[PDB]
Amino acid sequence: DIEIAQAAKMKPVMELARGLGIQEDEVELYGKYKAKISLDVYRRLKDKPDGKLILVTAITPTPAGEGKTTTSVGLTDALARLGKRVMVCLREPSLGPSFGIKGGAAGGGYAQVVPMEDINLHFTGDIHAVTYAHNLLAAMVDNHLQQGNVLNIDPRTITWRRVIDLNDRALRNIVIGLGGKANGVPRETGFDISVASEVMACLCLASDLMDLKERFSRIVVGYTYDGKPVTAGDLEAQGSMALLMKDAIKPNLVQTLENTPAFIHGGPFANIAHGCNSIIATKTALKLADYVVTEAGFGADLGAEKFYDVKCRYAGFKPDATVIVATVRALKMHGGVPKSDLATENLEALREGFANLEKHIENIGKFGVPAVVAINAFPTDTEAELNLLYELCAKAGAEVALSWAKGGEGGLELARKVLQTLESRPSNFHVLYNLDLSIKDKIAKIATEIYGADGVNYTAEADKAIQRYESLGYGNLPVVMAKTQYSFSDDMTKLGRPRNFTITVREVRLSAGGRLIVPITGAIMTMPGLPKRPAACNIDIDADGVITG
Amino acid sequence: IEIAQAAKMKPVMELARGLGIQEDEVELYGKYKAKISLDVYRRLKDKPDGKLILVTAITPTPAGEGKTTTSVGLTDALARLGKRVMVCLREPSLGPSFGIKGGAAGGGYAQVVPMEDINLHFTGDIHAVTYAHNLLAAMVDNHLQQGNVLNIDPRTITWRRVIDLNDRALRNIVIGLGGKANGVPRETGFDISVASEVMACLCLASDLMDLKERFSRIVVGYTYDGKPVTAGDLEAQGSMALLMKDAIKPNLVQTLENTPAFIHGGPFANIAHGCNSIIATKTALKLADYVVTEAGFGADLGAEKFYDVKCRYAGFKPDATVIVATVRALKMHGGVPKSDLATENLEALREGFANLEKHIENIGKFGVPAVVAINAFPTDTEAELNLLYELCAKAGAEVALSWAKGGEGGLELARKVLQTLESRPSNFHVLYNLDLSIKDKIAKIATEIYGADGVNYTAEADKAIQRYESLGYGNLPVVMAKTQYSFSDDMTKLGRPRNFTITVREVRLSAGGRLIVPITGAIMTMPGLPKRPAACNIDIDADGVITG
Amino acid sequence: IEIAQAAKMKPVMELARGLGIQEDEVELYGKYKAKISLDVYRRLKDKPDGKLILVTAITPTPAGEGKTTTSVGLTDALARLGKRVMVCLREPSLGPSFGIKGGAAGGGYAQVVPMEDINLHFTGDIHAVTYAHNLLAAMVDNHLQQGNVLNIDPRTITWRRVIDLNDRALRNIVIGLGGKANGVPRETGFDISVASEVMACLCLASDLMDLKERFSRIVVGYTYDGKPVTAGDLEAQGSMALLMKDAIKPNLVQTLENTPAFIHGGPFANIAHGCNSIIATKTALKLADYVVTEAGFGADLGAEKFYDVKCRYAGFKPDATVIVATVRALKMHGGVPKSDLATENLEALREGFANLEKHIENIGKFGVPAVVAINAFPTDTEAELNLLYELCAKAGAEVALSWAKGGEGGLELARKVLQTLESRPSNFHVLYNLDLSIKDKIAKIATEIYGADGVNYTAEADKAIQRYESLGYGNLPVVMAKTQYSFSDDMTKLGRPRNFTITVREVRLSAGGRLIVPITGAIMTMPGLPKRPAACNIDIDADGVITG
Ligand SMILES: [K+]
Repeated sequence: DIEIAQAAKMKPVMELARGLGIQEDEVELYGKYKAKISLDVYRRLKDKPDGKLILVTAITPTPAGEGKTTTSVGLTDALARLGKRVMVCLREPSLGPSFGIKGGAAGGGYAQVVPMEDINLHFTGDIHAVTYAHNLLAAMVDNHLQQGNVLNIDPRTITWRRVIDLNDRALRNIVIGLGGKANGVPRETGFDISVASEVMACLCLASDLMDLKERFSRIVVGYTYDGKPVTAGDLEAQGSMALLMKDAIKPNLVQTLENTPAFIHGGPFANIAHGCNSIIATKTALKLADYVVTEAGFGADLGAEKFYDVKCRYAGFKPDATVIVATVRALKMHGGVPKSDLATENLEALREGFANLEKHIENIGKFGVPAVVAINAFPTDTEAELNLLYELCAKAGAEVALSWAKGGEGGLELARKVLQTLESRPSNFHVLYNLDLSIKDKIAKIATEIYGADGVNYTAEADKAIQRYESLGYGNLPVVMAKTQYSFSDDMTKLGRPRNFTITVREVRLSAGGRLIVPITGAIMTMPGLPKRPAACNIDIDADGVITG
Repeated sequence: IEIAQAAKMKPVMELARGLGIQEDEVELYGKYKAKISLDVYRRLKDKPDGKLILVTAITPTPAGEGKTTTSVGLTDALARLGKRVMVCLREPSLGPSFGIKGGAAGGGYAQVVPMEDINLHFTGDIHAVTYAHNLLAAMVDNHLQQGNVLNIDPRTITWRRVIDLNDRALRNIVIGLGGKANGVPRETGFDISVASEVMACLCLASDLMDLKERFSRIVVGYTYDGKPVTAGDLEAQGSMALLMKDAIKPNLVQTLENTPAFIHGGPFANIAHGCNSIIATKTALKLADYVVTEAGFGADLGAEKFYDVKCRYAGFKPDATVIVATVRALKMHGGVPKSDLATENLEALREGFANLEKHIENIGKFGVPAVVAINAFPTDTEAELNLLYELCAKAGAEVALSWAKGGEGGLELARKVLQTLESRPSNFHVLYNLDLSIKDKIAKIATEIYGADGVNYTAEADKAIQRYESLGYGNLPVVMAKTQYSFSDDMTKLGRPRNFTITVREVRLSAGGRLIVPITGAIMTMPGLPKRPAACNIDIDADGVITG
Repeated sequence: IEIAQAAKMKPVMELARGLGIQEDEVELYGKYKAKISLDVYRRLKDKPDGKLILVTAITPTPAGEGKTTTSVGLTDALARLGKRVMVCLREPSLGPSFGIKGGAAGGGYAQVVPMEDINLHFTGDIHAVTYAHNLLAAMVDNHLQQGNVLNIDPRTITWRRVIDLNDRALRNIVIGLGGKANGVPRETGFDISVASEVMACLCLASDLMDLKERFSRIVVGYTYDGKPVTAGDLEAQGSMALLMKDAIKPNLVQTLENTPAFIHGGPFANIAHGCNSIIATKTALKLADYVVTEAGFGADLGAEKFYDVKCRYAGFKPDATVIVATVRALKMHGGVPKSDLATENLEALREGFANLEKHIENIGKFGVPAVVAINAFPTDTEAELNLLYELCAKAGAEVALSWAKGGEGGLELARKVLQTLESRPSNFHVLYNLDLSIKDKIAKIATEIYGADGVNYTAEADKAIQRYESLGYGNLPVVMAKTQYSFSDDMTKLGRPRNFTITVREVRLSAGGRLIVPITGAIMTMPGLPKRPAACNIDIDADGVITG
């Protein structure tokens, strides 16, 4: 009944593949339980329609828990139990978190995909290809200078950093090229955490190997002494990179605890990226199944938004429904209660925190998709609470998910009401904004309509960029708001449903292998720090079995 | 084209069976690559080993060596006569594939396959070492952030970071910049990933429990008192050990002639012994009658080291040894330039012979047989060859045209190898001892093997040794870090230099292994991409590779 | 040419006599420059002071200010009528002389001489501050080298180094690189030398024993606990005090009209009060009936500061005050561009007047008289002037054409200054108090003086204050570090902006003085040479200067 102590019996993925429609020649085994499926599978099944796409998201997250994936998986396993042909598409966790603050499984209890240990570590080697595909560009950028600098790059203008998959602050700000005319040119850079690499973003949005290789060449490394952009294409590097991503362009097949098939592929930041998994693992899921569940980072103001305005936008996807997660406790926090006394009944705070849930319901409504709530179960929650939380959902179908405890069975209810709105309430999907708007215009819609904010404030730095950009052609791309996820505002302290406030964007970045980033506060945290007490200081594989994963 | 050599492989799952391996003791990576578990060895603990055939070579040159190919052709030749044999080789760094290009996994009809997977991600063995090396560092730098609880002096940290690409840029850098919330500023840099110690330990550990132990011996730096700290002191070993949980397993593959190839690990042959893994071969030893391995650089290092290093720890006993040498290679040793190798010559063939001839002598000195080998070549007319033939008046000496005659070419030699590994018995003893003074150890290595009449140590050198021995790391082996293109450090003294001397400028202690004594500027622990990188020329069709 | 103004000076040794100074209380530096000892003041401790005539000005613009000249013309005018008076000015940084060029020591027939010596080495007053600032740092960095005996966290050191040149290069750098024998790596940088605190303290110390004391209060940084360390904590003050032993003496000189000029010290008017030395003037006060000084920037800072700063500590009481303003200057305040100042205009002359008019109001607020002053100009036709004339309906208001009429020009004003410093008496009180909350102090400064309706503080700002007050440095004055080209921080809101607000991003505590609250990016504590440096154009004939 403890998570890691729950890695028992799984069927060979080949068997799972055959049973989905995969041929032997479209599978590349990684042990009896991991497979890389050729992009041919999909390529040959493009004329068949898609199943029903179900996006699961949640309310503004707090340090008081919530649990998105647990539900993502349980819902699946439940749909599977009800006789449905389904799959689950998920992101691959970063290596770093496993040693810093320990690595939890994909969801948990009896709601998780396996093999665990392998998915938190090296899995199928996707993050390394991404780690080197990327780091090779850095290297190639540097070499060019070293070799006379023909393209004419002001090193001091190099925006494309380096990257690694652990947590090293010490790598945040650094100086390179020291030594002499024989060691390159001196400059200031640093490392981010792989998953934050723009290379990981393209992976999760690219069509196939050739669309990938193209984006890779549209990537801006730095600028000339004239301001003119020098791109990765200019360095003739898209060729090599792609080749480093040759095997990483294939989804990875692996199942749940209960043997439902699942796709783990990709996984970026949901503030500096759409925070969704690869589009390819999903579009493949849509053809091999009748129901596809996938989740999206942070709250519904972020992952949700970006899922629709980026992912679905690029792939012509059209969601059929959206399950939204909420807990009794994390709702009473938004209601005002402290983290300390969260276990104590208080229908008031409960009812005031609802405002958080209420807004998301509505927002999810501005996208034209029928929402369904999933009150994640909990020991201390009472009836005088859950009950109020149901009648409080005067809008969308509500239902409790004992998915954690009772495997697919606790998600049975949730499954039945999804199929329910899935049958009577067909979706009318439309992105929140048109691409032919101004950048400050799209930024408002998102913060005016989704964050429920009054308006937006920009800093001089913010302006200058939002224009070197526009006038430079990248003005009609999607906008990826990078703010704090702990609120509908850029102040991580304004819990619940903050009214009468303004967003303040202070810097704006570009991801030519996608679109326009735009951080608010220090949402730049692109490289976490190992806590004073290293979860690694206690990690120790035995002569056979690990301990402290 | 030698990459067009891609053709006809046999499921590894089968071969493992065709060697006797419980399926449950094999993890795949596609149908033609597969990791074998440590339970194989451990379950065949006492069974009979086999014959060792370490194939070293002359003293490298720009004419064309043959360290690898000739090692495989001797497998497609050896086994090609109903013989239970394998090949224990080394995995090539990724970086070089975009710098100067990727070469044959061995050479001609010997190169292990698939070629690509070996020269790239492979079974992701590197990345494990990588992430294990950098996590240690990560913990080092993080620690200081906490309060340098161990009173460590950032300026003494000798533990670098590591990347498997060719980047001059990362060689000398400053990190930890930013302010009380970014960490402590100190200087460091990056070394190529294969030049890692966390790589050596890999090639020289008993098992995934031996590894978890070494690591904890590895020195990150010292305190403000000169008191050595270690990864152990940081409780990393555990974590570290896990990042390696799978890389610790050898890798199975075949040849174009489907012979059971074992490619696991691979370090530097100056700072490191240049031997493939000790677990892959020791496993190989059971799984077959014979085992065709190979060490780093000219027999004056890889060889001299392979012995004192690998064999020592693993109690091995090289029932034989080889040593290649082309015709053109020795002429340069005769003063013959690279542009002056086309023309036949014999007055140089004999002087430049002194080269091949010297190693022969040292080979014997370890108490093991020996045999000559000649990479047959189009310009190697009869005249030239004929002379070489005889000169080898001291032990076996055949011609192996494996490069273009598959196993057939290596036929002649294969017989002679069994021929001498049958009549000529060997009693293995390490040319030196673990108790001699750290200097007397390098000593005996400069004398007999290299050919010097003495070894000097600078101000810097004297202190380190003394520091080490005063600390205890004095009863360790010794890994010569000298150049190689010459028995001596003078990368110019070609052939067989005489009367010289060796001077050991510095000395770096490798806790998880031994003592690295550098003679020249062999600190090029990070190669550099050129003005024409294969990266600017590499692309991948909507189907497959080009210019790989 | 205004440098050709070099002509006819009177031995300083004499002037000192023609003011009553014991020869033994005068050190020379040539016949026309001379340091006066602190014994002068100290020996005339109780004698009668005199009248203070702090000449401030409008709010700076690219049209032409007049902070200086007008200050001297009022001396060549004032004393030009048998009056015991001097001029207490500021010494210009060296650096600027090779960057954008060296300008008149005041302007026209007012500029103190010799011009060159003032804009160069002078009496080497800077270099003393310089070597005193950098020695502290030197000791800071050295200390850590010893064992950071004080458990100091290098990342908290706020004590920069300093050079008197315009170098962008030295702004942000890393030092202490090299290894356990070169020192500890940390980040820092260089600020211009005059922007030193070791300069402020100079202009605001009682005597060479007051100085030796302040210094020891100056914060270098904190320990790993947040525990403030100081130069005192390093036992530097002594040494430091000595490097200054001679700079602590004011400097005597004259005018083209030989009037007793006193040029000693000179800091920044944002991070610092921009006042000349407190010892030079307090000395001047005795040595004469009147004293014509001058403060930094527009009267909203130098002035507002001069008061709260200088006068406060030294118990002074500005028996009067002035404030220049050209005709063209106010029109820009009327929206009139720099290329649109040639044409007469009066509808702007009145709106842009709001500027001059506001300061007038604040001036009064400190409890001291006031008078207007207009730098007469060739394009300042009658029409324009006439309007200005009247508008000043609130107190004295004359025209001073000193620039080209020597003391004669400043005649009109000179009379009116005595005229009002005779009928209009002043009771001096600092616009604020030393006990009010550090915020309420900036508050009252933004309100009345600048003209804001409130002051904001960021996350960063709130902590610092709170940190400081929790440490005790809360009962100090407050030096506004806002831009100046506008009553507010908006370097664009010209004339007299209304309804706005001020936001104080950061707060740097200056132990040897006060609190520096920055509003904008006024951290340009190091100017930068341009693409056409006067250095590339400066040469010196086999005899004398050209392009100086
Ligand atoms: K992956």
